[PDB]
Amino acid sequence: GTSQWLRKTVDSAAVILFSKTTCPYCKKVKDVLAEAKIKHATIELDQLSNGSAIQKCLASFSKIETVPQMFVRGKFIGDSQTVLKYYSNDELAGIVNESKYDYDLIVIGGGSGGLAAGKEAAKYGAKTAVLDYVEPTPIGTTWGLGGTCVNVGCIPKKLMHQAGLLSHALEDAEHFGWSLDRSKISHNWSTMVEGVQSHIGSLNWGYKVALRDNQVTYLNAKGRLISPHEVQITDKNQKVSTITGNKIILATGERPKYPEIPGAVEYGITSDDLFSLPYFPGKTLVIGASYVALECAGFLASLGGDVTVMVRSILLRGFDQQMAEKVGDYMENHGVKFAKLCVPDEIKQLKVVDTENNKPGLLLVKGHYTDGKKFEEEFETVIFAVGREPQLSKVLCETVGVKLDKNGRVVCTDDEQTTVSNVYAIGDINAGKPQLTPVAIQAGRYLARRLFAGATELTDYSNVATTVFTPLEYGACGLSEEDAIEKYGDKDIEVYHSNFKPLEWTVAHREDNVCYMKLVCRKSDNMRVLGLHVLGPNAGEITQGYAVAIKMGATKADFDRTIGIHPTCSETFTTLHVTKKSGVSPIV
Amino acid sequence: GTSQWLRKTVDSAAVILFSKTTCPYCKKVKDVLAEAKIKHATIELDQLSNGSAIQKCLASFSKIETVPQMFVRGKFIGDSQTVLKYYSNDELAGIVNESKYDYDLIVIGGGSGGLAAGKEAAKYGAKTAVLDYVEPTPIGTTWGLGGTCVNVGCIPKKLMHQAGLLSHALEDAEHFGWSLDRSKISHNWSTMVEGVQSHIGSLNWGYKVALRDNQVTYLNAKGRLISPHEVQITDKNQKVSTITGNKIILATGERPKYPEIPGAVEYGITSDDLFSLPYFPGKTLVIGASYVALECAGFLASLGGDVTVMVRSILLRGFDQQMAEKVGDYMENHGVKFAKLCVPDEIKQLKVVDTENNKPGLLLVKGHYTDGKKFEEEFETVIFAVGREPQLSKVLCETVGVKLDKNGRVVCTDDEQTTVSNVYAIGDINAGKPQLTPVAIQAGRYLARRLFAGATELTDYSNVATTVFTPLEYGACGLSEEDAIEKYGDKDIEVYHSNFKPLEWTVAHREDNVCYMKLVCRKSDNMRVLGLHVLGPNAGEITQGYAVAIKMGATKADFDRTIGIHPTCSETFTTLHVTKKSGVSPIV
Ligand SMILES: Cc1cc2nc3c(=O)[nH]c(=O)nc-3n(C[C@H](O)[C@H](O)[C@H](O)COP(=O)(O)OP(=O)(O)OC[C@H]3O[C@@H](n4cnc5c(N)ncnc54)[C@H](O)[C@@H]3O)c2cc1C
Ligand SMILES: Cc1cc2nc3c(=O)[nH]c(=O)nc-3n(C[C@H](O)[C@H](O)[C@H](O)COP(=O)(O)OP(=O)(O)OC[C@H]3O[C@@H](n4cnc5c(N)ncnc54)[C@H](O)[C@@H]3O)c2cc1C
Ligand SMILES: COc1ccc(C)cc1NC(=O)Nn1cnnc1
Ligand SMILES: COc1ccc(C)cc1NC(=O)Nn1cnnc1
Ligand SMILES: COc1ccc(C)cc1NC(=O)Nn1cnnc1
Ligand SMILES: COc1ccc(C)cc1NC(=O)Nn1cnnc1
Repeated sequence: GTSQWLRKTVDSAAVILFSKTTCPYCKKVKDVLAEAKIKHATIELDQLSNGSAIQKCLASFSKIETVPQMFVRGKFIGDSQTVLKYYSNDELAGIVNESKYDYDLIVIGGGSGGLAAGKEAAKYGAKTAVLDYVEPTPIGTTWGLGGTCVNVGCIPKKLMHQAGLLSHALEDAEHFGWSLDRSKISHNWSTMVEGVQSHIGSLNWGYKVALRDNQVTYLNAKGRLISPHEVQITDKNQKVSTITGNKIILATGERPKYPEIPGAVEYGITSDDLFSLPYFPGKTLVIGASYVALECAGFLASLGGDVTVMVRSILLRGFDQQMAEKVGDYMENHGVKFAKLCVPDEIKQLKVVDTENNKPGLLLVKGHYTDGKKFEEEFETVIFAVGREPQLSKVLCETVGVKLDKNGRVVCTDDEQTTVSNVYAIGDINAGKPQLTPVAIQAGRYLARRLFAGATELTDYSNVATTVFTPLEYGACGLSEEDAIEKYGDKDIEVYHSNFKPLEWTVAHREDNVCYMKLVCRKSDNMRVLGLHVLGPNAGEITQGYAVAIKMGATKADFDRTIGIHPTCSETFTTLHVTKKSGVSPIV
Repeated sequence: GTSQWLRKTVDSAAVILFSKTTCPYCKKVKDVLAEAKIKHATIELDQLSNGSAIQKCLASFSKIETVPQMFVRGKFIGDSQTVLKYYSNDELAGIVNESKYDYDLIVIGGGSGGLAAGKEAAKYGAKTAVLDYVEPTPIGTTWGLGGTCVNVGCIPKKLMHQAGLLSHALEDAEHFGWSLDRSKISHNWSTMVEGVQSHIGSLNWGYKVALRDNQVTYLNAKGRLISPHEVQITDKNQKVSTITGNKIILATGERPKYPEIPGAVEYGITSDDLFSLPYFPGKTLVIGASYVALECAGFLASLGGDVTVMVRSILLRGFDQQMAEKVGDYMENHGVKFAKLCVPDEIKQLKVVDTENNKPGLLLVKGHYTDGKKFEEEFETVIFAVGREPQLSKVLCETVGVKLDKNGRVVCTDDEQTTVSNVYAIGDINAGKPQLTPVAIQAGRYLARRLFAGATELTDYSNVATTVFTPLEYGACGLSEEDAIEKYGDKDIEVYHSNFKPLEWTVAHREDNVCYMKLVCRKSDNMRVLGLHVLGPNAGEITQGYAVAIKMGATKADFDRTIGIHPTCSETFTTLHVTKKSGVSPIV
C-alpha cells in the first residue's frame, strides 16, 4: 500500500527531498539546494495522513528512519550532514546531474498538452526537452510554437467569431440611440488577419520565453521514437541525431483530412490555411458539418461573405440533434445556404490564385445528391472540414511496441500509460478521450506531477463541458437527450425546457423564441441532471459554472432551490417547469 | 405530524381534492370540476410516501376514508356521488363560492413579489385581488403595473447599461477590421429613452393581460390594512371603501430617500425620475455610493456625460471592499470623477428646467470634506442615491398588531408569517432578507403554494448570488473576504486569486491586468468555498452557474477536478492556484 507508492515515487522522481516543516535540519538542506539552484520535489511528512508509515518505509532504501532524506533518480544521497559534505567539497552538482539518460523527460509535440506537461515537470527538477515541428500544409502554410489551438484553432477562430459578433453590435447600437448607419460600414479581411496574427505571434514568443525561464530545452525538430528510450530527431538542415530519455510523452496531435477526389489537395484549403489567408476568401463553399465547418461558415457570413455548406448527412454528429438543428436553422435565417444530403465528386480550376494583386482563384465544384441528382456551381474558395486524424506512423516505430486502436490513436491506461512502461500519451492522440485543449492541459500537468512529485490524482474525463461558437452559440454538459433515452429508457427520462429572449434583444428588435434551454433528468435517481443544453449569447460563460454542479451530482431540486441573478440569460435555468411529456409550449 | 399538516392544509385551501391517480371515480370528479371551470388544488395520495396515514386522517374531518374527497374553505363537501348530485342539481357553483370573506387572498402591492404570489394562488382556485398604486415622485413622475424592477429598476438600468457597453463595441470594431470611425459617432438620449419606455409599456400591458387570464381582480388603488381581515382602499376618484380577505400578503416595496438639506427635494431627482427623463441630464452629480449610484454614474459617463460621484465614506458598503475599490478604479480610469470623503450641504437653483426647449436647468451645489475644506461646483442635474426605505405607516395601522423592526421592516418567521397569524410579508419589506427581484418572486410563489396547495417547501435565503452592473461588472456569491476572516479567523481562511484578460480584449488593445477573480475558502472544512468574486465582462452570466455548486457545498477540490471550457473568462476559476498567503503575484 504505502510501500508500493513510496517505491514508485523514489524510482521516478529526478530529485526529491523527504522533509518536515518543523525540522530546522530540513530548512538547512532546502537552503543549500536553493543556493546551488537545484530544483527538486518535496514531501512534507507532517502534513500527510500516514506520514509515520512513510517515514518507516524510507528505511528500506536508506537504512535510516529520520528526516531529511534526499534521493536522486532512485538513489539515496544522504541525510543532513552528508548533503553539506557534498556541497562543501564541490561534489553536489555532479551527483544531482548524473543520469543514465540525456533527459529525465522528452516530450514529442509542442502544443497544448506537451507544453503544459514539460513546464510542470521542470518545476520538480526533471531535466526536460520539448520537441516541436510544424509540417507545412499542401500550399506551404506553416506557423510557430504552441500547437493547433494557439495557431490554427480555438484562439484565431474565436477572434474571428468576435469580429462577426461585432456586426450585430453595430446594428444594435442604432436602436440603443447611437448615430451610426450600419448600411454604410464594411469589413477589411486583411486588417483583421493582421491583428489576429500579431496576437498569435505574441503567444509563440511567450512560449519560448516560458520554456527558457523553466530551463527546458526546446528543439524545433521532428522527433521519432525508435526504441523505448531513444528518440531520433531531424533538424531544419535534415541533420539526424539521437537523444535518450527516461520517460517519454507523446503529444503530437492531429491534422485535417482531405476527401479522396480529384482537385481536393490541389485547389481546396483547410482550417490550417484559413486563419492566415492573405486574401478574403470571397464566395466560399464549406464541405462538412463538424463544429469546425459550422463555426467557419458562420463568421465568414457575418463578415459579408457568400457562404454555402455541403452536408453529407447530419449537422454536428455526436451532439444532441435537436440543438444541432436549431443551430443550423439560425444560421440559415441569417444568410448561410445549406446543400443537404450532398457530397463532392471533383474540384476543377478555372483561375489560379492571384498572388500579386491579393485575390482568390476560381473553382468549379461538381457533386451529387443522395437520391441521384447533380450539384454543379462555381466558388472562389473551397474549405474542407471533414475531420482530423493523427499520423503516428511518422512519430512511432512499430517495433517499439506501442499499441494503437483501429482509428490510429494510442491505447492507454487511466494514468495515460501505453503498452510500453515508460511511454505515455496525452491530448488528441489518446484514444477515446474528449479532444479539447483544457483536457490536454489537465492531463499533461497531472501526469507530470505523478511522475516527478509523487502525486496520485488522476484526470477525470467524464461530463466535460463544451461550447460550439456558431453565430448563436451552443453550450452543453453531459448527455444528449437521445443518449439518455437510449441508456435508461424513455419512461425514466424527464426533460424540462424553455425558450427565452435576452434583455439585450428587446430594444434591438431581435427574435422572440429562438434562444432555448433544457435539462435532461433521470426520474428514478432523484431527478439527477444527466445533461444541460443552452442555445444563446455567451453560451460558454453560461455553461461553465454548471459543470461544477454536474460534477457534484446536481439534481433538479438543486437547480430549483438556487436563486437566480436578474437580469441574465443564465437565470432561466433556476425556474424551469414545463416538461416535454406535458405537451405545454416552451415559448414565452 | 401528518395530522397537523392535514389540518393546516384543509383549513386554508380554497378548493382541494384528495385523489389517487389510478381511480376513475376521482377522474370523474376532476372532469366535472374542469367542465364547470372550477380551479382547485389536487393531492395524489398514491404519490406520497405516507399517503396511507393521510387517508386515515381525512376521516377526522369527513367520517370516511376513501377517495375522492373534496373540500371548500375548510369544509368537507362530498365524495363522488355527492359532488355529481350537486352538479346536476345546479348547486355546485354556489357551494364553491361560499365564503366568509370577499377574497381568499388580498395582495397589497403589485410588484415582483406581489404579482408572483397572486398569479400562483389563483391557479389553485383562490379568489384573489391584487392592489397596486404608484405614489408620484416630487416632480410628478409615475408609471404602470409591475413594481420597481420593471419600471424604475433592474430592467431600464440594464438596458441603459447595454447602451453604454455598445460604446466600447463601436471602438473595438475598428481593431477587428470594420470601417467605422468611433470619434464621429454620437448618442441621442431621447431616442434611447423612447425604446426603453416602449419595452416597459409592453411589460405593463403583459401583466394586466396575465391577471385577466388568471381571473385575478386588479384594483389600481391604494390599500391600507385596518384590521387582520379588512383592507381599506382609495381609488383614483378618492372613493373610499373596504374589502375583506382570509389571507393577506403585504408586498409594498420601498422608495428612494432624500437627504435633509435645502433644495434637495425641490431641485434634485432620483432613479425613480431618471429612467423616463425627457432631456439628457447633462453635467451630472451623483450623491451616494450604493450599487444604484455607481451603475447610474457608469452608464451616464459611457453615453458621453460629464459625471461626478460624491462619496461620504466607502463604495458598496456591505460588499467585499477589495472588489469595491477595483470597481471604482476602473470607473475613474474611464472618466468618472470622484469627490471622496464629501457630503452635500445645500442645492441652489440657478436656472429652472426648460420644459419647452427640452433642456435641464442649472444648480449650485455646496458641500464639505471630512477635514473641513469646502466643496462648491455647478451641475445641470443632481441625482440622489442615498438609500431606500419602506413607509409602512401609510400601509398598516398600528392597532392591527404587525411587529416592525428598527428600520421599519416587517419581522417574519421563516415561512413569511407576521405576528398576526393570517398576515404575511414578502420582498423588500421582509426584515433581514436580501432585497432582490428573484428572491421576492421565489418567496411569493412558494408562499402561495403553501397557503393553497398544501406545499411544505420554504424559501432558502442563504448564499444568494448578486451582480453589480457597473461598466466593468462585479459578480459575487457568498461571503466577502473580510467577513470570512471575522467569522473563522485569518489562519483558517485561504484565498486563491488571479488576474485575467478576455480574449476579446487582445486585438482591441484593452487592459492586461484589470479583470480579477478570487475564491475565499475554509481550511478546516476541506477547503470549502465560502465566497466567489469576479470582476469582468458578463459577470452575471459567469457567476450564476457556480451558485448551484456553492448551494451544494462545493470545495476547492470540486473546482480543480472540473475541466474548463476554452476560450472563456469563466474557465479561469477551474485552474486557480496562487494563494494570497504565498505573496506570489496574481498577474498573468
Ligand atoms: C479549427 C479548430 C478549432 C478548435 N477550437 C477549439 C475550442 O474552441 N476549444 C477547445 O477546447 N478545443 C478546440 N480545438 C481542439 C484543440 O485545438 C485540440 O484539442 C488541442 O490543440 C489538442 O492538443 P494536443 O497537445 O493534443 O495537440 P496539438 O495542440 O495539435 O499539438 C501537437 C503539436 O505537435 C507537433 N508535432 C506533430 N508531430 C510531431 C513530431 N513528429 N515531432 C515534433 N512535433 C510534432 C504538431 O505540429 C503540433 O505543434 C479546435 C481545433 C481546431 C482544429
Ligand atoms: C435602481 C434599481 C435597480 C435595481 N436593480 C436590480 C437588479 O439588477 N437585480 C435585482 O435583483 N434587483 C434589483 N433592484 C431591486 C428590485 O427592484 C427590488 O428588490 C424588487 O423590485 C422588490 O420587489 P417588491 O415586490 O418587494 O416591491 P416592488 O417591486 O417595489 O413593488 C411594490 C409595489 O407596491 C406598490 N405600493 C406601495 N404602497 C402601496 C399601497 N399602499 N397600496 C398599493 N400598492 C402599493 C408600489 O408602488 C410598487 O408598485 C433594483 C432596484 C433599484 C431601485
Ligand atoms: C441537416 O439539418 C439541417 C441542415 C441545415 C439547416 C438550416 C437546418 C437543419 N436542421 C433541420 O432540419 N431543421 N428543421 C426543420 N424542421 N425540423 C428541423
Ligand atoms: C389620479 O391618480 C391616482 C390613481 C390611483 C389612486 C389610487 C389615487 C390617485 N390619486 C392621485 O392623484 N395621486 N397623486 C398624489 N400626488 N399627485 C397625484
Ligand atoms: C472610496 O474608494 C474609492 C473611491 C473612488 C475611486 C475611484 C476609487 C476608490 N478606491 C480606492 O481607494 N482604490 N485604491 C487605490 N489604492 N488602493 C485602493
Ligand atoms: C470604455 O471606457 C470609456 C470610453 C469612452 C467614454 C466616453 C467613456 C468610457 N468609460 C466607461 O467604460 N464607462 N464608464 C462609466 N464610468 N466609468 C467608466
